[PDB]
This record gives sequence, C-alpha cells and structure tokens, in this order.
Amino acid sequence: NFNVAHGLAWSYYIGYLRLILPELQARIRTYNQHYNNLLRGAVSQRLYILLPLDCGVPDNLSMADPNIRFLDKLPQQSNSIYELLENGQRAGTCVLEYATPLQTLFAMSQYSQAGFSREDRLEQAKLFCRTLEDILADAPESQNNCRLIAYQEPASFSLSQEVLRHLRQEEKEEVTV
Amino acid sequence: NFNVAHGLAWSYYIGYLRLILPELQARIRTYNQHYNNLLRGAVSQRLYILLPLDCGVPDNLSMADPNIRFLDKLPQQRVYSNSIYELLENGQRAGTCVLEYATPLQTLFAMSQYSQAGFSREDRLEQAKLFCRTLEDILADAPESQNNCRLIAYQEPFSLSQEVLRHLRQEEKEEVTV
Ligand SMILES: Nc1nc2c(ncn2[C@@H]2O[C@@H]3COP(=O)(O)O[C@H]4[C@@H](O)[C@H](n5cnc6c(=O)[nH]c(N)nc65)O[C@@H]4COP(=O)(O)O[C@H]3[C@H]2O)c(=O)[nH]1
Ligand SMILES: [Ca+2]
Ligand SMILES: [Ca+2]
Repeated sequence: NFNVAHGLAWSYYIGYLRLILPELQARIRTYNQHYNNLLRGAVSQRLYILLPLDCGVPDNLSMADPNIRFLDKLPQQSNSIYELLENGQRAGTCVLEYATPLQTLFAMSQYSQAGFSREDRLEQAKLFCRTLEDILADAPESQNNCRLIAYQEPASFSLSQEVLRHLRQEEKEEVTV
Repeated sequence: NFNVAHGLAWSYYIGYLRLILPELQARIRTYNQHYNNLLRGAVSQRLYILLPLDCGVPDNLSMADPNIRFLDKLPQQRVYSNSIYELLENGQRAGTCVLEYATPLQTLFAMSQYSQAGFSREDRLEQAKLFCRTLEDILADAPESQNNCRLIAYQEPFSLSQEVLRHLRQEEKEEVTV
C-alpha cells in the first residue's frame, strides 16, 4: 500500500512529457536541417531521460561526468544538446535531461515526517521507471521520440558510456529495421 | 490499490507548497501595509487552496464566479506567481485573499479524458478526495505550514465566493478569539 511513484510517473507524463515530446522531434528535425553542415552528422531524434536509481540529480550534467559536455541549445518553435566524449573525441550527441520527479523521491527521503527510508526511495525509483515505461509504451506522443536510461551505480561509473550504449543500440535498430 | 493521488499530494507539497509557504506571510504583510494605507484593506494571512472535487480548474478564477474578482499579483520576497482576489457581496468588498486551485487536480482531470489510463469519472472523484485527505495529513505535520494555508474542498451539485467568504470569516473569528 502507498506508492508515490505511481502518481509521480503519471503526472510527469500528463503535465510534462505529453506536452513537449511532440514538436520536440520537430525542433530537432528543424535544427538538423538548418545546421547539419556545421554538425559532423546529426542529433538523435529522441529525448534521452536519465533515471539514476539513487535519485541524484545535479544542476549540471557535466558534474556527474566530464565526458558529457554541453554542446548547443535546441531552439524553441529549456532543451540542451550535449556531446558525449570518448578519449576527448566526440562519440555522439543528443538531447539529455534527468527525470525531475526523482528529486521529489530524494527530497522525501530527507524529510523525516515522511517515514520514507533510502530503502523505500530505491524501491519507488524502480517503480517510477516501470510505471513510466508502461505509460510511454501505449502513448501517441510515443516512446518513439523518447528513451528511458535507468541505471544503478555501484560502490567507478561512466554515465557517458551508459548513454553511448543506448545511442549505438538505437542506431543499430534504425538501420536493421 | 493504484492511487495516483498519493504521489500527486506528496509532489505538490515537496515541489511547491513547502517552497512557497515559508515566505508567504511576509509577502502578504508587506502588501497589507500598502493595501491598508491605500484602500483601508487587509489581505488574509493564509494561502487559500481551492480543491473542487470535480477537478474543474478554470484558467481564470472569475469564470467560476464573477463575485471573485482579481485584484493584484502578490509581489515577490524563486519566482512564484500568486494572485490576490477580492470577494464580493452585492457588489461590495466582503474580503480579500491569496487564492488558487490545487493544480494537481488538472492531472486527475486530464487522466479522466485519457482513454489509455482506464481512469473513469468515478476513479477521478475517489482520487480527488484521497488527494485532499493525503494533503491534509501531510500539512498536519508540516513545519512550513503554520498553518499559513487552508484547504477548501467542495463537491458541487452554487457560490464559490460564499464558500470562500465563509472560511475567511471563520479564520478572522479564530484570530480574534484565540
Ligand atoms: N524538466 C522539467 N520537468 C517538469 C517541468 N514541468 C513539470 N515537470 C515535471 O513534471 C512534474 C509534474 O508537473 P505538474 O503536473 O505540473 O505538477 C506540479 C504542479 O501541479 C504543482 N506546481 C509546481 N509548481 C507550481 C507553481 O509555480 N504554481 C502552482 N499553482 N503549482 C505548481 O506541483 C506539482 C508538482 O511539481 P514538480 O515537483 O515540480 O514535478 C513536475 C516535474 O517533475 C519542466 O518545465 N521541466
Ligand atoms: Ca535497413
Ligand atoms: Ca466546477
């Protein structure tokens, strides 16, 4: 009984993703048309959503990994395009952001009146990802312009490598079928 | 056993109410100085939160009742938008307060119209009441809550102005009574 993640996932979809995802692919499409000659290649058309299961969302992506560098702004019709580095070389680019409702789960774990433990938090974080994936599976503003990147960090970790893996898998899918 | 309302209430508290509420009474007092000098008025001290159980949230308060009349923006001191309204009886100023709908009810209503949710009007109403109860429970133990906010939950069959005025008057009674 009592899972905050249910409502967090539904509200993130209804009050956010549903609104920005269609036309997100249109600002990336437009961007690619306009700027492909400056851009060595293209930006993935999907929004990449980081879901760290520890619920740790920093104010700047590069703080989590120096191999993730801000590249440019996606013009409106806030979203930033990031470059992913391997040995100082650009290995990929994409629109990246953390799933904001994970900050609620973290804030709750530090709020004592909630009776919400770090153990509860991890469990609700996983539940958030599961519920959100289910929602996006049947949504018209499809999964197809959105990808969930859920990861549990150990106790060294490369977030950029984690993202690069999804990018490379996505391109494989695109060209195989 | 699903219960979207649990997350919505915790989310509304954590990501909004606990942020806005600590500074609320100072922003109101500051405004009250000028409101009192200029018009001999006084804005109540608590954030009034409308929780219609039908989850109907207009983009303009007056549309739900023309006796609820927008007066001003409450000045800052993040960037939070709060509106001060005058409440009217027979064209006369009966009261004044910071007033707004609980935004997460819009999520409940949007879900209602989203067929893939399998979320009916019956679920929506049940979840709206749970949202109210859950939010109440949270605010009971919340430090940012003095109380410096008041929940106005109501099922409709109507005067919203009269519903709110009734709370404003009950609040003033308590203030001068104890
Ligand atoms: N990256 C990103 N994520 C976004 C954005 N907008 C919404 N989200 C995400 O979606 C969650 C739910 O948004 P909601 O439906 O508007 O639900 C909101 C809303 O109902 C209410 N709320 C938040 N801010 C305000 C406000 O300034 N005024 C009022 N009246 N309500 C607010 O509190 C609920 C909880 O807010 P959150 O904790 O912030 O949780 C947000 C946030 O995690 C965005 O522009 N960028
Ligand atoms: Ca092919
Ligand atoms: Ca109504």
